[PDB]
Amino acid sequence: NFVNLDIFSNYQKYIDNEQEVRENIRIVVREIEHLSKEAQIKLQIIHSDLSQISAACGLARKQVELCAQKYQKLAELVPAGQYYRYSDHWTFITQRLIFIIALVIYLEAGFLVTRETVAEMLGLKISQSEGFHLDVEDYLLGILQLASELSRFATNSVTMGDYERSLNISHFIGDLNTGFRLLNL
Amino acid sequence: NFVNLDIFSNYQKYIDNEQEVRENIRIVVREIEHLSKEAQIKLQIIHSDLSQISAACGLARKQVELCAQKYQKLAELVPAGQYYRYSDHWTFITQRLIFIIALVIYLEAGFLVTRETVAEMLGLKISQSEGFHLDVEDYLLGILQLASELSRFATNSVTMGDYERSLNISHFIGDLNTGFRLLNL
Amino acid sequence: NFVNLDIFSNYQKYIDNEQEVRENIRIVVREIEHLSKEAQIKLQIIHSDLSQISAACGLARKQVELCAQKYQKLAELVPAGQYYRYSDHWTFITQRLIFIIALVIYLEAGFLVTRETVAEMLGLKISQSEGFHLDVEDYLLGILQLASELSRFATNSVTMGDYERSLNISHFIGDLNTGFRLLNL
Amino acid sequence: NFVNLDIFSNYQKYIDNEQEVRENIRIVVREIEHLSKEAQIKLQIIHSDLSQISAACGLARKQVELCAQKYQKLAELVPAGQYYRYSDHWTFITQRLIFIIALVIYLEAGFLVTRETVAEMLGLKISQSEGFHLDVEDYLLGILQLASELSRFATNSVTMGDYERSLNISHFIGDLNTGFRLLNL
Repeated sequence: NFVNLDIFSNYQKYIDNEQEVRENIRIVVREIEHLSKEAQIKLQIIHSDLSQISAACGLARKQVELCAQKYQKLAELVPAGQYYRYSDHWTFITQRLIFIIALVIYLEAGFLVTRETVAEMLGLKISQSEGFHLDVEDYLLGILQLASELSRFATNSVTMGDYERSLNISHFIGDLNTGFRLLNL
Repeated sequence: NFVNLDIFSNYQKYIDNEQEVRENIRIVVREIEHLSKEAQIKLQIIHSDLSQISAACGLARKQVELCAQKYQKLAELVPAGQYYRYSDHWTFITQRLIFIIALVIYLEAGFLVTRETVAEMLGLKISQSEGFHLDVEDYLLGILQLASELSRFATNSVTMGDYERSLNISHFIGDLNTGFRLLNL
Repeated sequence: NFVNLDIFSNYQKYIDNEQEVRENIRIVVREIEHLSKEAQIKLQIIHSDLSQISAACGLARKQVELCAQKYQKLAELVPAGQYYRYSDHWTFITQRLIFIIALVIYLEAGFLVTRETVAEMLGLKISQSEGFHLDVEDYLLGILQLASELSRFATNSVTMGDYERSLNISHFIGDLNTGFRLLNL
Repeated sequence: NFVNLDIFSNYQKYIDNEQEVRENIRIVVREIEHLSKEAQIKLQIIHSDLSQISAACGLARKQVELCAQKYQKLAELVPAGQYYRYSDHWTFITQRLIFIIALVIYLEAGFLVTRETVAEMLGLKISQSEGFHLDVEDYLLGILQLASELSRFATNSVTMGDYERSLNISHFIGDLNTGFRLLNL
């Protein structure tokens, strides 16, 4: 009737290390939260004060690459082919970034970003294989945010009386809406 | 060292009955789902085909009172002062109804309903005390839906080219948005 | 196309007050957590040190009535017939108390408590109607805890070598197990 | 103001395929549920009828390898180094199997299995790298189940009066309990 307390002790070695791996991830992603959060807090203004767009974009765009670096400590910190093991840690972060970027470009140049750009722009691989990549589901979900965010924008747009800009946003949203209908539930 | 299996058997009497009380609720609310669900499915059309509004409203408005009746079996089915004990069963239902009604009136007459109306309209008490009532949080949440639904409408509105109706919805949403800012997170 | 911002302002009056009602509940229940938590932390000892039972029971039993008082500020703080509206706040608390009490008595006198006792013991009404009551589902769930806790106890019992006490706990658990089989899933 | 509906159409190609990959997994794991579920349903008997253990073990042990095969369609069905991408599908299944196996051996030979065995026994790699592996967290969690299941067994044991077997289970549980204390919260 025996339990061998080596099977257990020998797992406290693995766990000890896993706690730590999972810790340095938690730590880097902690800054990337922090940075991104402030680009996001700034891009806030477009709802109350149209003039300010330009600068808010400028700032966002600064952060965005101030933290394409962080995605690089993080990058080397993830072992082997084990992205998906941890990917839970940088998914909400990576989504908010896609979203942010996507918003910027739309404000800036009035059209939808490509994954391949957001990729370059964060300094991330376009696919699985060549290294630490940007996951397609994330992209798609960042874009989802965008659409929701623009709806809020079109409505604020009207209350500040930029009636026609509102109408543009709405052409555009309805465009995503059909791009999305082209997919699923 | 004794457990008295009467304390237990005597609770199988209460449980037996509670299962049943909770069952006849579940059953009525099952239809009210069913009915409401179809008003909701019909009012769907306003996004693809503006002409149809009028009829969709007519139908909704039929259902709405086809099931102000159901809220009456349900009404007498709930004992004592125990609304809140079960209220979990008719909360998502009651919310969708507020929402529906609210949408109708806005389409119909272009303004925000009063709780006191939705109340009369479902045949429900305006407050706690005079009997089976319409809960304020529910109302507020039905209205929340509305706002979200109208945003979708303003955007579809533009793709069908009713540019100015779109702009109206947006004045209105922004109106709720300030009514809501007047409250909390 | 009008929203009347009185319908809204007039609800900030109700909400203001509800926040507050819900706040003084949150506050009392905050102590009852605190107290109970310490009886619970003490009754911990029975797993490592059998001698200590007696004192741990003594202490628990002190707390228990040090906070049959709190259930009395709380008591008068809840309006009308609106127990169930808030009952979500004191359910995990009230469960841990039933559990605690139940454990005490079993340790003390080796048998299962009656709801009617836990009731008197916390100074709570035996039913719905005569006032602030002890809810049957809670009781039953406190007892559930008990059974789970005793299983842990029987196993610790054996490692400290009180072989026969272990066997008693097991007669008793198996007794609840049939009391419970007498009910449902 | 343009959305390019190729970026979208080109993703309906990837999604189409992902739905399908994720589908053939869902399908195999559907049987492994089915099989395992029945070994589990049989090993049930040890609580009511001690004689039967031997046969229940025999049966379990049959299933176990009737579905070390399934873990082989599944095996080749998972691409590249993407275990963790899908691993969500076979985690509750793989846990119940570890648990089952672990129970069998304990019943059979009265001691705790090694991961390396459960591995061989399901025909799974001992680590990450040499191929489709058995994840350490899963193992540990299957064992957790075991302990919980044995507690139930020790208590049933006593009601059928095998007093001393009960005491053995309890030495053993308390053994795991210290193996586990040797780890974390």
